[PDB]
Amino acid sequence: KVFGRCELAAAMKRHGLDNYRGYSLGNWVCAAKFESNFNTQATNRNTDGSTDYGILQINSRWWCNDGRTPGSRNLCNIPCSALLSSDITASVNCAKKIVSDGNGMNAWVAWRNRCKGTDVQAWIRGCRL
Ligand SMILES: [Cl-]
Ligand SMILES: [Cl-]
Ligand SMILES: [Cl-]
Ligand SMILES: [Cl-]
Ligand SMILES: [Co+2]
Ligand code: NA
Repeated sequence: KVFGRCELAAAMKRHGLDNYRGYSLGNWVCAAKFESNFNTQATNRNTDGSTDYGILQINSRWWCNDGRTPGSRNLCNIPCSALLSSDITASVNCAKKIVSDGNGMNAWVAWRNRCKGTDVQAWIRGCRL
């Protein structure tokens, strides 16, 4: 599923991301934009052989099982395919674990490079939520 901007913001708020670990909703929307272009089915192979899955491009090296990432972990206790669902619950729940892991949203390089410090509120502007 490719979400619209405001549709994703609303879904993210419903699932508890607004101000989660202090990160306003716009931060999460911005991260998803640059990670996946709001597409739940997005997958991208990483140089290390792991793969990123879903709207927040969660990586198989640590967070989910895809059966093809040697020496990796599955800290969210989910098949990586669960992260590709039109329902974002699994991605949100796993993202909550990631953002709690110590480095906050810097865990997403795209957030650090393209969202951090910018006017992230613009991502939820005009939305009914
Ligand atoms: Cl957009
Ligand atoms: Cl915001
Ligand atoms: Cl594996
Ligand atoms: Cl933080
Ligand atoms: Co990535
Ligand atoms: Na894994």
